[PDB]
Order: sequence, then structure tokens, then C-alpha cells
Amino acid sequence: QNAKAHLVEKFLGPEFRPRIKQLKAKRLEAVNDIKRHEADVSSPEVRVSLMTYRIRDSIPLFDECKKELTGMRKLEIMFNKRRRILRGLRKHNFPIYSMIINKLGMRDIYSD
Amino acid sequence: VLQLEGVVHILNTSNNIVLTLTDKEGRVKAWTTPSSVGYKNAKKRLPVAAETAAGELAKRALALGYSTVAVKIKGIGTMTQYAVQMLSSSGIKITQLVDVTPVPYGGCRPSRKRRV
Amino acid sequence: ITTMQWRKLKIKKHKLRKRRKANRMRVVKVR
Amino acid sequence: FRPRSTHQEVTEMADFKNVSFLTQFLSPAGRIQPRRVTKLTEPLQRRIAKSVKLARNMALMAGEARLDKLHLTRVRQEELHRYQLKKSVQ
Amino acid sequence: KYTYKFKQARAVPGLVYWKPRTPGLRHKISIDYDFLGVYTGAPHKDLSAAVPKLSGRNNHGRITARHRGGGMKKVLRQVDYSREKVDGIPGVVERVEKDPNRSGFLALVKYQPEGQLPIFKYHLAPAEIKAGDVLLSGDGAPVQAGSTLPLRSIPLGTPIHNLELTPGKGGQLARAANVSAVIQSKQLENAIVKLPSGEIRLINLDCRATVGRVSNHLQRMINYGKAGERRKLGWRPSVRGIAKNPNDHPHGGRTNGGRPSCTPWGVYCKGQRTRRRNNYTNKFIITRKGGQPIRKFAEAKKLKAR
Amino acid sequence: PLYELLCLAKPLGKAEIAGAMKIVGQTVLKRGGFITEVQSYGEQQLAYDIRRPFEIYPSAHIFKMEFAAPTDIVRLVTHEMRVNENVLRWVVVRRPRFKHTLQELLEEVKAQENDDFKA
Amino acid sequence: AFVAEVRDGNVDAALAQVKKYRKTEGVNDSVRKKEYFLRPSLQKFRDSELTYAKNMGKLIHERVNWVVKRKKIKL
RNA sequence: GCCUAAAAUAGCUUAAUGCGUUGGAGUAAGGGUUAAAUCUGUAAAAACCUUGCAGAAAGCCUUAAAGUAAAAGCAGCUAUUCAUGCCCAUAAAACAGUCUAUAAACGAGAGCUGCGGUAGCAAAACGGAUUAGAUACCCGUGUAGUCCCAGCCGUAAAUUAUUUAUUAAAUUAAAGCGCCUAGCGAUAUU
Ligand SMILES: [K+]
Ligand SMILES: [K+]
Ligand SMILES: [K+]
Ligand SMILES: [K+]
Ligand SMILES: [K+]
Ligand SMILES: [Mg+2]
Repeated sequence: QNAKAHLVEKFLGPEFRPRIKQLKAKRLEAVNDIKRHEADVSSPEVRVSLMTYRIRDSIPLFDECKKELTGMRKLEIMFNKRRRILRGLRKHNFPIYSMIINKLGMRDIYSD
Repeated sequence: VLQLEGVVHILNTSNNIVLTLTDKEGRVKAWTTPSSVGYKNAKKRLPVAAETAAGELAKRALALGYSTVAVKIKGIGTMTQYAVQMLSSSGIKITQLVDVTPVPYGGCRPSRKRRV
Repeated sequence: ITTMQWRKLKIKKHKLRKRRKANRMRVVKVR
Repeated sequence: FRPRSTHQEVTEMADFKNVSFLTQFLSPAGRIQPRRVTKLTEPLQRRIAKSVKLARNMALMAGEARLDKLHLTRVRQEELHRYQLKKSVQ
Repeated sequence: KYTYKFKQARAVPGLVYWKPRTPGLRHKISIDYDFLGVYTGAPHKDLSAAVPKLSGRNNHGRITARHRGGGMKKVLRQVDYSREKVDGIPGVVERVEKDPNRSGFLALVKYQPEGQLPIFKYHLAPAEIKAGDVLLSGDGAPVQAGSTLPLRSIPLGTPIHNLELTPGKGGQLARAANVSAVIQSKQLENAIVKLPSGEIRLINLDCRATVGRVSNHLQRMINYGKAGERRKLGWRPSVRGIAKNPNDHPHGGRTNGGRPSCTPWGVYCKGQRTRRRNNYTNKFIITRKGGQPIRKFAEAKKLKAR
Repeated sequence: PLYELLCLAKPLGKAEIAGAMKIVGQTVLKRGGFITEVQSYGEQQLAYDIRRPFEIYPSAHIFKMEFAAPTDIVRLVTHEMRVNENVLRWVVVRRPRFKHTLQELLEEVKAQENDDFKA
Repeated sequence: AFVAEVRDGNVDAALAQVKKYRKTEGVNDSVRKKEYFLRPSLQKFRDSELTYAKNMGKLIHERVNWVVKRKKIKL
């Protein structure tokens, strides 16, 4: 019997994985343009982008499952944290603040 | 005639003792209880009443020809000791004792406690 | 709060509950 | 002195299908023994309990000793003898 | 039981809660057919007929059924309660329609026999059938809602409806909105069936039935807000017996209810039985409604005579 | 992921057993997976009898199948088991994805390099 | 289901085994629980009392054991 | 990569119990109390071997909770969705804090509306006892309720005040708050 390489690729790929893993893989790829270097996963630009992507993916999730209150509370906490991070960047580092707003298509409403 | 093997079922539930004689297929041949012997509401709880009922059942069992029996006990009580001893001393051979007391895995809600 | 304090409040609460039930089915509430 | 399996053996064979292996952690009446008697770690205690419960759901185990299934011990030994003979011949 | 809190809440979908703009709209609750996907237009031309209203009058011209007449125009639909014609041919549901002559919904099904033209029929709509579904009958059909099979091929606990008393006459028993019957056991040549009224009866195993329930679960939530709403349906008002004069009703006199309540012809109406004690059909009824054994009903006055 | 199915079927003929197994296999293949192991154990005597509304089964035929497929395959397999009337009882359990952890692979790589470095 | 075989007609020996099975395999505990119902807050208090009695017995015999070990008392 | 007494969603297992349940066998009691009786049976009960149907709950593991689920709370099995926790390996040049005037969400049990279900238990109710009386405690029946889905209600003797430093705790000194000023007394007014 011959070896089936096409089967190995499918198993190692994202096809046979839960939905959450597949979504998270796409989130990392979407921040390849604003990251500082090939391995940056903690800069303020990357962190804010990942939080924004998570919110967008969660909107359809809770339209069907309207009773999972635990997940909503976690989302609400992250929602407020992101606002305070952007408030700090604007006051101290405007050029970084401008890039994040432009990339994610937000509005300049993060003053004090 | 006398080469008959039977089963004796003893039920004791803290208020009365019921003894039933059956064959090996489950068909009943005789049964006795303290009230059938002469012991009534308050006197049915005495060890003497259990012994008398056990003796009467043994007499009927011997008449029918059941000499070898197996005893199945259901419940926890003190009357079982006296009934079993009386059967052995009455001339009936006992080959096995089996306890089949049930145990719920959860089950139904019991009644409230008595505030006496 | 102590047991004595609970008992002192208990009597007054009972009286208020009794009066409200009496007025539950009256045209003109007694007050 | 009684046989005791190694923790490496438990982690490799703790499955609901291995009824024979799981029997070492059951009392003679068929109940689950506490951890203070099995001498197992907490993660291993949980696995053994779940394997037994799953086996009961699949009718591979009984929640307690049953009077109508007392001939199984004879059956298992008869099956074991045939299997050993077949493999030995092969 | 209707309560004004139910209308205020406006919760149940599929109902029209009319705002209390006028006295005749305050308590009115209807059914929203558009939200349910039910067609409320004209019936199929080849399966309908226009007929005059009878208003409860027989061929002698006298009133035999009181409090009828004076409604809207009447049109009748032809419904195939027995699907023995189309046993093997599958059918595709085209529409679910409303019929003012019944409380359930009707389904329009098109069949395409091989070598022939399409065939249209009306069927009583099962609980969970929509347009585009496929209905099948006869041997070799699955046990699913909308399938018609003989009682020999139906599980005990499966609800059924449109049951036939006779082998081939057609379904007659379970037809009303949101009703069903169950099978308890099957004997050599009969099955024990519990009817919607709670009666246990013997039915021959060669009869047929449809799996599922009837297709209207909002029947009991309707409230007619006006007298004229039921006038348009063809119902006329009735007068209380104690309001009439002595020559008209047994309750006619000035005093109210001088004698125990009875019909206009003097028969007690608060518990007196009307079924024949020696009815031939007693051989098929096991337990009557309420749990009364058949023998208790059959032999009740014979013991009193003795 | 990787799933394992254990099925208890009536002790019928081989043709009936083969048909039941084939239904599950095609369902996996259609969804876009593959099958790794197929095994049968023959007729076995159970701890207690399985009871149906008017039938008692003191023994059953047992077979197992291991397959890899998307997470939506579990519901499809469950539906097939319920529909088929030759199956008495079934269970589906998830298994670990890989036999070797990342740490174990790294140790093997390091050992190979040390041998090359010594050479 | 416990099966006790009677050997040489020694019925008393069989009865002793049955009592041992009930205590070891927890049959008396099930009967006690199902005699009447108690709330989870009242069941907690009941369990505390039983454990307290067990601990007192353990303490008492711990004192006796030490005396035996040291003074070699034949009790 | 694995784990979970976490939440939501969907399938599956039965020890016991109940009956206007099937067939066999058998005949006077069964049940309950300090002591009795009401009640269920002899027109065939309970007990015993079998048949059918049904609801709720989860023995051993099992122990605190050592999860702490934010609090209310949480362990029958399997899977999905999702959120945690563990190992091993990574990441950030500028950003992230405490507290809460005000505002919002979650929130036991009981209770209310609609829909489905109703075994066991049990307010109310009706009988039998006890007693000077028993309008209670005890015994026999027993409806709402307890259960499922969608709404309303927002109340508990509904945990130890929050944060920084030290500390096993403790103690010591500070930051931002809420509440108390003898008791007694409203269905006050808004
Ligand atoms: K009228
Ligand atoms: K009159
Ligand atoms: K509440
Ligand atoms: K409380
Ligand atoms: K003060
Ligand atoms: Mg007049």
C-alpha cells in the first residue's frame, strides 16, 4: 500500500479542528501588517487589534446563544479595558494612536 | 414427596414480619404473619410473635413436603434472627442465606420527620 | 443583631401583615 | 500481600473497555473503593471512576452483584481457556 | 380561560392583538395567517363547489337545527381522507390553506403518476408539514409525520390522527385542531387505542392512520370581540329558557327554574345519559370517558329492576 | 479530531453487521474524513440484559471504528445509530490528537544532533 | 446481593456474615438516609454530629493505646 | 497538547418507587400509634414470580469544597459550542492603576401569567385521636406548589468592609468611600 500525503496534510491543517481554533488562527494572520517584527505578539498595536477582532467574531455568536451570560460578562470587561488603553496612547503617543484608529476604522473619541 | 426444595421470603420493615413459602419457580404455597397467629396491633412487634409465626409456617411446609429451603431476607430488623432460628430448630434444613435489601441510586423524596 | 432584637421586630411585622390582608378585599382601605 | 498495579500501568490501561483491569479497584460487592484504599493520585482516581460509570451505561458492568448473572464467572473462564489454546496453536 | 392580562402582554407569536381603539376591538384576538405561511385565498377550482346555505332546515322545510343561518357565502372543499388511490406515488405539498368550515388546515398536494398528467388532492395537514414537503402512503413508507400506514406497522407510543374505524371507508376519528390518539397494545386482530376524549376502544388492525397531530395549535387562544363576528360565520342568537313564557319552555313561568334543568322537551340535562344501554357497539368499547367500565354502563338499570 | 465509536448490535448475521458498519463509514467519507481502524469482537455476553418494549437481549455483537473528521460528524453518526434498529447501544468518545508531545519530539531531535556532533 | 452459605448447619455463623456485609458495604447507611428527608442544611449538621462522635471514640482509644504500649497493660 | 463540581445546547443509562397494569400461584388480613381508630381488603388485597406504562432523582467514587463560579452557586454518562486552569516554549522602546458621586447588569426559596407534565413529597382542605379545651404537635387521604419552556417580581440570618506596605496571622501607618449620634413611635406627605 502507498502512503497518502494528501490525508496527512488535511489532518495537520485546520480542517479537523474546533471553530474557536480556526478563528484564532485568522486573527493572528490579520495582524501581520501592524506588528513590529515577525514575532511581536505583545505590542500595543497587536493587543488592541486582537481585542477588536474578538469582539467582531462574538457578535454573531451571542445572537444565537442569548443565555450564555458568563461569556457576555467577559466580553464586557475586555470592552472597557480597550477603551482605557486607547485613552492612554492618545495622551502620550499620538502617532501610534493614529495608526491603530486608521487600520481598524475607528473614530477619534478617546479623549478625557 | 419430601424431596422438595423451596424458598422462604422474610420481609421485615420495622413494624411487622411477613414470611412466604414459594417453590423454585416463584409460586406461593403458604404464608404466615403474626396477626394470623393471634398477635395484634401492639403485640405484633414482640420476638415471641415472630417465633410463633415461624413455627406455624414450618409446620405447613413439612406437611407439603418441603424439607430443604433457602432464605431470602429483605430489610433490616431484629425479628429475622428469631424467625430463622425457629425454622432451623423446627426440623427444616437451611442451605443458604441471601440478603436482597434494595438500595436506591437517588430515588424518591421520603416523607418529613416526626416532630414528636 | 441579637436574638432579642429580632424578636422585638417580629411582633410589629406580624401586625402590619395582618392589617394589609384585611384591606386586600375592601372598597375603602382602613388607614 | 495483594497485587498492586503501577501508576504507569493505570494511565496506559484505564479505559472503560478493560473491565478485567478495572475490577481491581472495586469492592467484592462491586462498589468503587475510596482513594485512601486504592493509593492513587487525584487525576487517576477520577479516570477510574469515570471508566466504571461509562462501562455501567454500556452494560459492560453492573452497579451491584446480581443473582441472575452468577454463571458469568464460569463463562469467562471457559472463554479464556479457548483463547489461550487458539493462540498457542497458532 | 381568557384574561385581559393575556391580551396586554401580547406574547404568543402568530396572533393578531388588535389595539383597543373601539369598544368592539378591546377584547378581540385573531390569527395572523401571513406570519404562519397559511394561504387564505380562493380554493382550487377542480376541488371546490358553491352550494346554498341550508340554515338548519330539512327537506320538509322545518327548522331541525336551531340558531343557524344568515352568514356569508358558503363554498365547500373536497378532501381525500383515505389516500389509498395514490399509495405508491409520492406527493409534493404546494400550499397550506385555511378553510372556514373546519378548525384544522388543509394541504394541497400534487402527484405525478408515471405516464399520466399531474393529480391534485386536498389532505388534512399534519402538525409539522410545510410547502415543499413530500408525503407518502402505503407499504414501504417511513414512520414520520404525514405518512399513512396500517395499524400493523405503527409503534405503540406514536401519536396518530385521522383514524379509520372501517378498513377502507376513510379516516373519521381524530380530525379537530391539535388532537391525536395513541396505541396502547395490539392483540391478535385488534389494537387498543385511546381516543382524544379518553375512551379506550378496539379497532381492527387493518385500518389506517396518519402519523402526527392536526395542524392548528392556536385554536383555543381566539376571542371574538363582537356579536357580529359570529353572525358573519352563520350563527344566530338564542334566548334563555327562563326568559320565555310557560307555553314556550318548561322554564317559562315567572319564577326562575321551578323544576330541575331540562331540555325544551323536558329531559334532564345535568347528567342523564342518552346513549342506548343495549347498543350493539358495546362489544368494542372497553372503558368509557371518565373511566367507567362498559359493563357498569350496560347493566345499571337491570340490577335496579331486580 | 480523532473519534472512536463502540457499537453493541444484535447477534445477527454477518451481512447485517457489515451493512450497519458501512453506513457509518460512508457518512465519514462523505463529510470529508478517513477511517483508521476497523475491528470486531464477535458475540459477547453482557453484565445485564438489554430490554426493549417486548424483547430481552442477554448478548450482543460488538465492533469498533476509529476515524478522523470535522466536529460536525458526531451528530451525523448519532442520527444513524438511532435510525438503525439493529443497533442496541452506542457511545462516541474523543481521543488525543497526537501520540507524541512536542517535548518528546524535541528530545529525539536533540539526541540525533548530539550523535552527529560527536561523530 | 450477598449470599452466605451454611456449613454444618451453623446458621449463627451465616447470620454473622450477613451483618458484616451490611456494615462493610453500606446497607445500613442507605436505610438511615431514606427513613425520612432532611434539607441539605440540616443534613450537614447531622453529618457533623456523627463525625464528632467518631472522633471522640478515636481520641479515647488513642489514650488507651499509649498506656498499653508503654506500661504493657494486658487489657 | 491536556484538564475542568464553570455556563449554554443536544443525545443516552436505571437502582428504587407508584398504579381503576397483564398472566400464574395462594387466603385473611394490610397499614399505623404512648395506646387506638379513620383508611385499604376478603365481591380475592398485602406478601411471591412475571407484563406494560410513567415521572422525578442521581448509591459507591465523595472530601473539604482544596472550583472559588463575582455573588446567587456547582459532582449520572457522552458530545458540541464557549470560558478557565495546568505543563512546555515564546512576546512588548513610549500604552494598562486604586476607589466610586452617578448609572447599569446578574441575582436562592417563596409568589404571579401563559404552555406542557404530574410518580414521590406536601401549604390549604376534609376525617380519626390526644386534651379541661387542641382551633397545634401525632395518624389517614390530599389540591396548589415543587418539574419543562417563555415572561414578570428583585426580596433573605443574600459570606469576612475595599486598596497599598509589613505580617503565618496579627500589629502599625496611609488612600478613596458608605453608615451611626439614647430609646420609643406612621401604610404620614412626596
Ligand atoms: K342567551
Ligand atoms: K317557572
Ligand atoms: K428569586
Ligand atoms: K434566608
Ligand atoms: K456609633
Ligand atoms: Mg316577559
